[PDB]
Amino acid sequence: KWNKTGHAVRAIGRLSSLEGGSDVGRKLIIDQNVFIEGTLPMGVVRPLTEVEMDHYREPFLNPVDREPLWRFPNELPIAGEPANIVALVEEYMDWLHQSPVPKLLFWGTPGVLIPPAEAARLAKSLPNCKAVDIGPGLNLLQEDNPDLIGSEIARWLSTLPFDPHYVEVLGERMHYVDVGPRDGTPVLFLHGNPTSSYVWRNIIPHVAPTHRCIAPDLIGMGKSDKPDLGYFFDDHVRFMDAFIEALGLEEVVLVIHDWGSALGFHWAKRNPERVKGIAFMEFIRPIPTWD
Ligand SMILES: [Cl-]
Repeated sequence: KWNKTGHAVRAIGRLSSLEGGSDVGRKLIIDQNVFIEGTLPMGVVRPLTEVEMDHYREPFLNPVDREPLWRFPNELPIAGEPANIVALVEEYMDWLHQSPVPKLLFWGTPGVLIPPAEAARLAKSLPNCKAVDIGPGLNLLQEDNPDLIGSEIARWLSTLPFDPHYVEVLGERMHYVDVGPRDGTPVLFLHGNPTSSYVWRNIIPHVAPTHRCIAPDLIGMGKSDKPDLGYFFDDHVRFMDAFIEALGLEEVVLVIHDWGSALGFHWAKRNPERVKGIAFMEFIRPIPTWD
C-alpha cells in the first residue's frame, strides 16, 4: 500500500486526467509543489534537511517553472502509453541487451522504478554488467548511500559546492558541473526528475581525482534557463544532444539516473561507438501494466 502511494503520488497528474477525469493532479503538482514536497522526500529513505530541501526547492520556487515536474510523469512508459516513448525506450533496452559496453547497476530496497527483483534479473541478462546493492533506497539512491556509489564508480572506472560553468545550448544557457582532469575520457552525470546536478554532489568528489566529471542541469531545471516549453522528453533530447556537442565530447562514460537514464540510454543507442561505459540506477524501462 505505502509502496503504492509513492508511485501514485508521482503519477497523480496522469491518473487524475486519465482514470479520474480530473485536473486536481496538475493542481497539486503545479500549485502545491507536491512533486517537490512529496514525491522527492518519499524517494529517499533518510530524512532531508531543510538546507537540502531548499536546494531541491530552489529551481521551482515559482509555479510557472514547474512544467517539467508535471510533464515528466505524463511521459513515463506505462501500459504502452505514450506509444512514442514506449517504442523509444523499448528500442534502447534492446540495444542495451545486445551491447557489450561495460555496465554498472546500482539498486536499493525496495526501490521505486526498479524493484530489487527487477535489478537482479536485468543484471544477469545484460552483458558485462555488475550489480551493486546500496542497501536501503528508494529513487534517489545517491542521497541514501553516496559513499558506496561514489567509491564503486571510481573502482569501476579504474578497470576501464562546485563553481558554476555555463554553455549556450540552442539559444538557452545550461549550467553544469565540471571538475577533474582535462584529459582522458570524461564522465557525464545525468540527473532525473525532480532533481538537478545537486543529486550528484556527494558522488562527484569520489570520481574527481582521476576522471573529468560533467554534471549538467537539464533545461528548465536546476540553474539552467527555463523557457516556455512543454518540456516533453523530445525537448530534453534536443538540449542534451546539443549540450554534448557544445562541450566537444567525443567518447564518454555515462552515469545516469531516473529520466536522465532515458536520455543517456537514448543517446547511447544512437551513438554506441562513443560510449565507453554506463553506470545506471533507478532507470526508465517500459512498465507493462499499472498493476
Ligand atoms: Cl516522472
